[PDB]
Amino acid sequence: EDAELLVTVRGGRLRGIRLKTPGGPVSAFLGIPFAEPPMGPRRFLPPEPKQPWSGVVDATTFQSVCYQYVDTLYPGFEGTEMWNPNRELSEDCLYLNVWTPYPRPTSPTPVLVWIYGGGFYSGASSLDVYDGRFLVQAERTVLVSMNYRVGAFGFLALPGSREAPGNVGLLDQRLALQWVQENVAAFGGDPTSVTLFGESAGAASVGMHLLSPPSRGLFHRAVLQSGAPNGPWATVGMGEARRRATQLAHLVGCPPGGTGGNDTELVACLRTRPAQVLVNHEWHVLPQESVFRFSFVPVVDGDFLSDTPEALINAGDFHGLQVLVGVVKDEGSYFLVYGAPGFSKDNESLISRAEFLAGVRVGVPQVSDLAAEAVVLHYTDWLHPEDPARLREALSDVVGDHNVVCPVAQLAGRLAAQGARVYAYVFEHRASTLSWPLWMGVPHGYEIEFIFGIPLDPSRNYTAEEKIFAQRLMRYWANFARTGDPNEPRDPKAPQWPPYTAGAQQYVSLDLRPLEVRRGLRAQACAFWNRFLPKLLSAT
Amino acid sequence: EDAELLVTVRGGRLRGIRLKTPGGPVSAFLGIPFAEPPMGPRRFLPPEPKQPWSGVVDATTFQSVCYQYVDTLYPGFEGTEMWNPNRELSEDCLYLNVWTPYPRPTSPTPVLVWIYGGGFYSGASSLDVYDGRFLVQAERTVLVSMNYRVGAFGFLALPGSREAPGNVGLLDQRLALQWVQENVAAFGGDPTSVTLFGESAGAASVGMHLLSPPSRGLFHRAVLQSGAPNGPWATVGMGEARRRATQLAHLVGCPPGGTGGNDTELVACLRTRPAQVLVNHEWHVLPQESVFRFSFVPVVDGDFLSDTPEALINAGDFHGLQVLVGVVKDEGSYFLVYGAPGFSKDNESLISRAEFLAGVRVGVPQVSDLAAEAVVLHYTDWLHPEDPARLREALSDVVGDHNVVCPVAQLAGRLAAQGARVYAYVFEHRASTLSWPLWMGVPHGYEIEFIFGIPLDPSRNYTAEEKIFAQRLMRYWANFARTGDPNEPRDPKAPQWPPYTAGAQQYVSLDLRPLEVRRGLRAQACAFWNRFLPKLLSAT
Ligand SMILES: O=C(/C=N/O)NCCN1CCCCCC1
Ligand SMILES: O=C(/C=N/O)NCCN1CCCCCC1
Repeated sequence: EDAELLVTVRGGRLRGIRLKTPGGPVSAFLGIPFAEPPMGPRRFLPPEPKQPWSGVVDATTFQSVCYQYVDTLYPGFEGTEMWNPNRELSEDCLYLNVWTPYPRPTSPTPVLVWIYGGGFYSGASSLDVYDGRFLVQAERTVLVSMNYRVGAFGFLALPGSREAPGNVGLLDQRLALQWVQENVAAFGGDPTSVTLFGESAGAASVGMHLLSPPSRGLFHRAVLQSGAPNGPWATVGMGEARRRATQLAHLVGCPPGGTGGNDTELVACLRTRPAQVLVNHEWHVLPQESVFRFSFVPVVDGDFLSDTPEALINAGDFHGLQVLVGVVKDEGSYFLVYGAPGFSKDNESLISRAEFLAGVRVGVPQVSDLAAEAVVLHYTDWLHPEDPARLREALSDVVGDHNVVCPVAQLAGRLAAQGARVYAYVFEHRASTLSWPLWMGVPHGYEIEFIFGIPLDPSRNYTAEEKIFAQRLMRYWANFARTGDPNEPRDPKAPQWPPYTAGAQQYVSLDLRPLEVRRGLRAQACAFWNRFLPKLLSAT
Repeated sequence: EDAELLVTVRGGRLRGIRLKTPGGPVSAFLGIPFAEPPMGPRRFLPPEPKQPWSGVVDATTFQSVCYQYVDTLYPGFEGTEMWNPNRELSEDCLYLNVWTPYPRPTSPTPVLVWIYGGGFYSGASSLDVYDGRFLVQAERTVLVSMNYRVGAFGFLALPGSREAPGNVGLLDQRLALQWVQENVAAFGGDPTSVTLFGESAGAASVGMHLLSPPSRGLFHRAVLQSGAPNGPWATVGMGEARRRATQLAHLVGCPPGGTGGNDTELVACLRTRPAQVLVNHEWHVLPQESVFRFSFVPVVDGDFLSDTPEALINAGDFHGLQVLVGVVKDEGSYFLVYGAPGFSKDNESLISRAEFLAGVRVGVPQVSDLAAEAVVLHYTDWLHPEDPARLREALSDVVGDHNVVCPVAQLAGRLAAQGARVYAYVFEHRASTLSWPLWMGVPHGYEIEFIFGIPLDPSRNYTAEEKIFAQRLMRYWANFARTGDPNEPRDPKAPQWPPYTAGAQQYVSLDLRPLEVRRGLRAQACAFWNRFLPKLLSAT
């Protein structure tokens, strides 16, 4: 028995497992309970710390996935099932994982903490694409990842009430960060050098931890990949959250007709239902037909977020803060086969103009007809207003800029102009083993496998260039975790990555070619979303 | 005694004059009266045909310029003096000029008819830049140019009244075209092949003759240079025309204190005033501070224009029509020193961001604050929003696209898609002798000297390539006048000028280099002015 696979934390003793990489072994501790199981009367309630245990808890395999919707549109398809749960579903899912270098670092090592995405309705830390054995081996970093409640179990909010306050999924993440502060030293990690990084909804969660004072003291750096807390999908108002929670109760027979009314009777009725029943009606509470819109998301209630994310970003003071942000080349292409007319992943999706005009109302839901015409004006090539290929790329840009690129650019500009050191990138490499159609280019979420060094897996069919490219990316992320600067501290041969400023707006392109400096994260398109359209919506 | 300088027309006999060109002599008949002098009780009235005369009218020099405002901002400056009157001012100004080749053509020759511009408030056919001796000698065509009343004397309108019906300046042009149909054969001209061409307000006049049935049968081809009848400056409503006419009457003491102010007594009071007194208050009736806006323009009253030029262009049948339209490279740069803050012709006019935002309200007058925001959104380089050089060219584009380029492109597209054969150009050569500052580029109106072959003047310091360039353009304009096709019908080696279509939107660039085919007359910018902005103004 290896002595390094046995670690004592504040709650008790753990037994880890040993993972193999082509470059050496890594010690992993998968399935550490950091909270009491939020079951029965604890559903919709904030998490409670895990009570100390007797004996040796087995931490050799991933624990259960939180209850969530499962994508079944394309059975057996790799592009969709890689995000589906790989463990059985259960409300007893609040567990975290710790990948530590081996031999265990004798000196405090910076810590990376991963928060998965999934529109706040799905995701799991046990996915193969989030395997941190290659990143920990190649860069000798301590990597931590947790599970948090998604869907109604994590973000159903009846504002004002104590039985369903909302944002408990964000509190699950906060408790996992407190666990890192109190226990990551036992694994060789430095609790004074904690870097959060997440993608999509995980990136939005990272941004909300920066804007929440109680969470701000639990970390020191932030990485937001293809997401931001100020996105049109990341938050919801108190009134809309109450309507969505009330309809979900109605769809499952709550309250029993006709007795019931207040939130105490409504949540009590919701707690008597099998968790699967609540999942089966989640997508039936959205207000309209749309893409990139989710039912139960963080609510702006004044507690976890004293104001809207946009308000907190503008009024924020971010001195002494290092942030790394970026997007992929084709942020919106993936979402078009989930609602936009004329689109299919199994053909070329060469839509007509009538389908393009209809798709704008799906990609930009709940806006006036005049606002839709302003969108069509900006995203139409009026020399080729009928070309199906250009219209396909246009609608992809409409969804990507509205939901990802411009919310991130707005955040990156305000952060750098208010004391924060910011670095920006654009991921432009399409994996050679990508199963999605070619017209989608570099879809949303397909830089993650290169950040985690998945091409180093010998059982996979990546090329030799993608292996070297993956190692260069892991260097960038690890250097930012250690020094707050993605550049090599001393290497002068490698081209440099300049910070992102509100004026120069410099970023770099990440692909097989060396670094290339560019200016402006779609300055022309994002000026429409961030500056003009809000004024157009004010004057209805 | 040259017998070719004596010609008899329907009204009487004339004596012409021989003009010298480096390639040969030309016969000219300058100062032919085509209408009774609109003086005294004839002020503001439609023109009457010139009564027949006894003897030989002398036609050896230009007649008087119609009463008009004189630009005196820069005394002695060639850039402004070249457009000022070069003969004495008088209301007795309705005279036309005929240049005919020598020896006089024994065969019917196609006729070019020039209509000068000047915002309908100025201009004259006697200007040196409109000299037709070079175009007539080089291409052996017949050129005719007329004078028409400008300002209040030609376009003061009290709609519904009979003393000042309006558009009488347009009727002066129509009468001159009826004169060409009845007398151009005496000069060797073909009345069955008449091609109109004009610039700025003259181009807008040619467009209004296309949309007026009584004028349409007097010509067969049209050329519109840097102007169109659907421009925001070329027409005015009945209510606004009445307000401007009433305000001008008030400024000159009409009606007297205690006198009724009906249309009969108001115009009667205006007729007793000296012509210069009316000119001295012309610029004091415009609604607000602006550029490219003129006080007395053609009125839409249902007579000369049965509907707005936009309505007539859309619902028009143009089969059997060849049009040649085009613009210069920097249409709006010249108007900026006439009202835009921070601009001066004697410095670099490196305006600030605040001066750019203020100039937008001067260049686009009477639009909502939201409409101005959309203009700033489209014409701001959000990667360099404060660069003074880019702001200068941006405001130049705002004035040029809003007043010239986009009104012309909209007309060229509707004509081609409704039966007319259309050719489009963009003039991109800046004259070597241009006195305006360099930052203005190719200003409004500075292709005329090349169309009329002015570089061939030995007394002027043009370069040898501009001389050959002027001969190319005179060949283009003559070929279009003869055959309706500017391309050489005998040389397939030379680059071809493809017709302008609503789909391909092809045009050619006119400079010292050979023809270059391009697509789209600022399609992105003109989609804002022609499509989105009207929808914004309706929703206010
Ligand atoms: O977020 C959505 C939107 N579906 O319409 N689907 C889940 C797919 N994503 C794709 C990559 C982001 C990480 C979670 C998995
Ligand atoms: O048309 C204007 C507008 N002034 O603000 N000014 C007269 C100058 N133009 C020069 C170019 C068009 C030919 C007529 C005379």
